[PDB]
Amino acid sequence: SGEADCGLRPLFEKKSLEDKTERELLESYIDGR
Amino acid sequence: IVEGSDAEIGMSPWQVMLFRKSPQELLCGASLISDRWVLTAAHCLLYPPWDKNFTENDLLVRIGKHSRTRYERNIEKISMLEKIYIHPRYNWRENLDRDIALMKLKKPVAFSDYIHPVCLPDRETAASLLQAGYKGRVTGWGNLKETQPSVLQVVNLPIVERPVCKDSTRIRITDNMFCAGYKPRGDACEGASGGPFVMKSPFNNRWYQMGIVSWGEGCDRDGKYGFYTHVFRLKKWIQKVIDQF
Ligand SMILES: *[C@@H]1O[C@H](CO)[C@@H](O)[C@H](O)[C@H]1NC(C)=O
Repeated sequence: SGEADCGLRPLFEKKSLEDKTERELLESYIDGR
Repeated sequence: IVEGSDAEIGMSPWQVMLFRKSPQELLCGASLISDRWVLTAAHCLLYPPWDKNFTENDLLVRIGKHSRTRYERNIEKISMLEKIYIHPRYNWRENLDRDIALMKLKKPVAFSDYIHPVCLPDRETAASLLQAGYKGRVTGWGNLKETQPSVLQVVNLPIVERPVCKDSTRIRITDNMFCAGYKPRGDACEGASGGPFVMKSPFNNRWYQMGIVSWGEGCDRDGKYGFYTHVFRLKKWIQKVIDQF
């Protein structure tokens, strides 16, 4: 059916904290010329 | 995982370990998608060549484990299985097409800081994120055999263009698969089969399981890339099951 809070990490997305390797992912999606 | 590093605490809380009851053996990884449900590969529950044809009682899963060696009581939890659902057109014989399966927990896990589910991809998020060069994160475990206890590992790997995938093997790959990993390093090794390949939406900021680890061609061999079951292609099936319980 559908989970409302899914994919929001209780210790990072909730907490407004970024991990040590997720910048790497975001800045691979920056290739959209 | 080969060529990875240490995960942080509650970094992959949807991470699951698929264990055997007797003898106790790490089979595969899996992904928590709801309270009652966990997602993994079909080859982890059924593979006649390796003499695998499990049932619910044969297996037991360990949710939210940071370190595999310990019994982290009141951080992790341990759960039984009520039913196992494998894809009806899971073709083990030829290519691991539709290498997908669902496990229903006997009791529901309560979500904590260390246990929390992952989002399943939808038509938009799939087309927008499932692109060549765009990277995704695979979590798994380094096996005990050789090697700070055995803490959850993690790697980030770029999706590869479809015709580099079709040239990188001799196996008829379907549209139900995509493939990822660096060119001429890193591939989720045995223990980490059936676990998630996730991507984060820059748009809505949630984490989304794009692929399940279906196979390597060996643990990290250059020119060869790991193949992942395309979760959105088969998203349709997952719903049919979870509706019908
Ligand atoms: C697997 O086990 C089931 C349940 O006993 C059995 O009916 C079936 O013949 C087996 N199939 C394979 C492919 O091993």
